[PDB]
Amino acid sequence: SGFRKMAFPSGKVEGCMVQVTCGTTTLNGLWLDDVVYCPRHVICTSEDMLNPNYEDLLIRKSNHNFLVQAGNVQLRVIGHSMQNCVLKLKVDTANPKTPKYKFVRIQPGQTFSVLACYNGSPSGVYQCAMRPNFTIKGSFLNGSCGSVGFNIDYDCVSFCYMHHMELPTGVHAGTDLEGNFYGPFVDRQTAQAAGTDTTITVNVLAWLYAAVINGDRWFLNRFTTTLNDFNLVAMKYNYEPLTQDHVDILGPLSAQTGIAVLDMCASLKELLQNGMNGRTILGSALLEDEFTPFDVVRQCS
Amino acid sequence: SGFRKMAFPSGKVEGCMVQVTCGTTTLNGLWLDDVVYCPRHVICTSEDMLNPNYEDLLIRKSNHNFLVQAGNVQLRVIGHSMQNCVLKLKVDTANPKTPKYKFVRIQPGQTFSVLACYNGSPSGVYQCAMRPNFTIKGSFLNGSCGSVGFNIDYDCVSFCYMHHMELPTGVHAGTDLEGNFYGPFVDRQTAQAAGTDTTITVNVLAWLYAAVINGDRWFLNRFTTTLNDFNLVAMKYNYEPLTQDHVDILGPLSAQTGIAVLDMCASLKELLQNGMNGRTILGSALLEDEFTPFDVVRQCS
Ligand SMILES: *CCC(=O)N(c1ccc(C(C)(C)C)cc1)[C@@H](C(=O)NCCc1cccc(F)c1)c1cccnc1
Ligand SMILES: [Cl-]
Repeated sequence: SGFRKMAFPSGKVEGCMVQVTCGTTTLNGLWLDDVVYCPRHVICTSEDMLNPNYEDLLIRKSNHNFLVQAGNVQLRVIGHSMQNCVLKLKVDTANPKTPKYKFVRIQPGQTFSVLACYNGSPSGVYQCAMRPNFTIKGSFLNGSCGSVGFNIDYDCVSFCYMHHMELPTGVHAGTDLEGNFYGPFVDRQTAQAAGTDTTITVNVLAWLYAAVINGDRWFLNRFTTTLNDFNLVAMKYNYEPLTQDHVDILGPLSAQTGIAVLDMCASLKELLQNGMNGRTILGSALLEDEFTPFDVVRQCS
Repeated sequence: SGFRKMAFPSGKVEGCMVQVTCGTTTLNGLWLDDVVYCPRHVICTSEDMLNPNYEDLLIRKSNHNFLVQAGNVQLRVIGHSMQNCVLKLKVDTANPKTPKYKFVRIQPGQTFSVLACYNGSPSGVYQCAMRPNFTIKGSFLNGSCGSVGFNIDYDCVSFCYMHHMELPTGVHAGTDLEGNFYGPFVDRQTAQAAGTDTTITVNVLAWLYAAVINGDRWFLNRFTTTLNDFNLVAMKYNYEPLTQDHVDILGPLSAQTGIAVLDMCASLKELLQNGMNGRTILGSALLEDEFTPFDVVRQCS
C-alpha cells in the first residue's frame, strides 16, 4: 500500500554527469560514450545572450576553451559541434559508466525523472511531467542547466529532457537530447512566457484509479457519461480533451477496479463541479495530474 | 525557483542492494563491505508468524541456508548473527561499490529517501518522513522488506531506515540499521496499530518559509503569538507541539526572510482557522509537513 510521487533510480544517470565550463559559465553535461552533451548557451557571455549567433560564437572557440570535469578528472575535448540547441563536445575518453540508452522526445502529459545537478554533481532526483504548455514544474536553481530528465525501461535509460532555462513564472523550459526545445521557447535573453496551462485529464483519471486500488472510493458514483459530454465539461475546467486513445490506455486499470473509464469520468465530472467537500484522495486536496496510467500500473505492481 | 519533494540521488544505495532468500522467502538486503543486512523475519516460517522465537529459528540455520544474490552473482555466506531485528550475513566478498556510510537513528519529523526494491532490484526512489507516531507513509508492496531509507551528505550515505512491515492502516514500520524498531512495533503478526498521527509543526513552518523564499506571502498577517498560545491552538488541530528547539532551528530561515518564527506561527494559526480559500502554497491545497528546515535550506535559493 501507499502512493508516492516516485522517480526512477538515478544511478545510471549519475555516472554520466560532468561539469562543463566555458569562460565564466559553469553548467552540467551528459557524458555518453566519448561525447558530452550540454546546452549551447554555455558559449554565451552577458552581452551575447541578448542576440546570440551561436554559429558565430562557436567558430571563435577552440577545444581547449571547454573545460570538462568528470569527478576530479579533466576530460580532454578533441572536437565540438552544435545540433540544434545542444552542444556536443567530443572527448578523448569514452565514459566507462555509459549505460544502455536512447534519446527520446516525449509528449505533453508524459512524466519523467529529473536528476538536478550543480557543478556536474547530482543533488537530487524528482518526478515531473511535461505540461500541456510544454513547460515543466521543476525545482532548479542557478547552475542547474544541463540537468537531465529520463525514464528507465529494462536497464535502458531513455533521455528525454535537458534543462536550459527558467521562465518568469518559476516554471522551466528545455530541450530533448537532440536540442529541440519543448515548447515555443528560444535560448535567448528575450521576453518569453509560459502559455496558459491545462490539466492532464488521462493522468487525473489514472490517479483516481490509483486511489481506488488503494481503498479511496468516496468519489465513485452510479453514473456514467459519454466521451463528448465529458469533454464539454472538461473544456470548461481547463482540462485537456480526453481521446479514445486515452480511454483505451486506461483499459487495464478499468478492468482491475471494475470501474469503466466513462464511469470514472462521471466521478471526475462531479469532482470538478462540486469539489472534494472536505475530503482528500491519496492525501491530496487537489486533483493530481502528474501520474500517467503506466506510472500507476508500475507503482501498484 | 520551484519546490519539489526531492529525493537524494540513489546510485550509491543501488550498488548495495542484494536479494536474500531463506527457504521460500525472498526479500532485500543491504550489502556494505562484507556484511549483508536484512530483516530477521526472513527466517520466519509461514506457519508461525504470530509468536516467532528468532533465536530458536536462527540456531537451526547454517550459512548455506541463506542464498544471497548480487545482480547475477551468488554471494557466499560465511557467518550469520542477529542484532535486534536485523540479521547480519557475513559474506566472502566485500562490496566494491560500498560507499562511505554511517548508520544513523533519526527522530520523528526527519525526512529521508527510500529506494523501494523487489528481489534486490531497485524499483523507485521517493521522499518520506518519520511520522510523529514512528510510522512512515511509504509506497511498498509485497517483497519490499529490506528496502532502505537514507540521506546523503558530501558523498556519505546515512542509512536511517530498513523496511520491515506494513501495519493494518497501510502505513509502514521498520528499524534503524542496528535492528531497533522505530515506535512500539514488533516483527510479529500481532494486533498492532499505529498511534494517532499528528502534523509535524516545525516542518509546516519550514515549508511556509520555503513559500516566502519562492515569492508567496498571501498567508502572512500583522499578528504575532506567544509559543504557549501557538501550542494551545496547534494541539486543537492535531499538530505536534512546537518546542524552543524548533524555534531555534527555524532561526536561519527567519533571518533570511525577515519573518520572526512566532510571526510565522501566527500565520500558521490563521491558516488552520481559515483554510486556503481556494489558494495554494507551493502548488499544494494542504499544509505540507514532510520538508524539514534543513530540506528547505538545501533546496531553496
Ligand atoms: C517482506 C514481507 C512482506 O511483504 N510483508 C511482511 C512483513 C513482515 C511479516 C511478519 C514480521 C512475518 C509478520 C509478514 C509479512 C508485508 C506485511 O507487512 N504484511 C502484513 C503483516 C503484518 C505485520 C505487522 C503487523 C500486522 F498486523 C501484520 C508487506 C506488504 C507491503 C509492504 N511491506 C510489507
Ligand atoms: Cl534526526
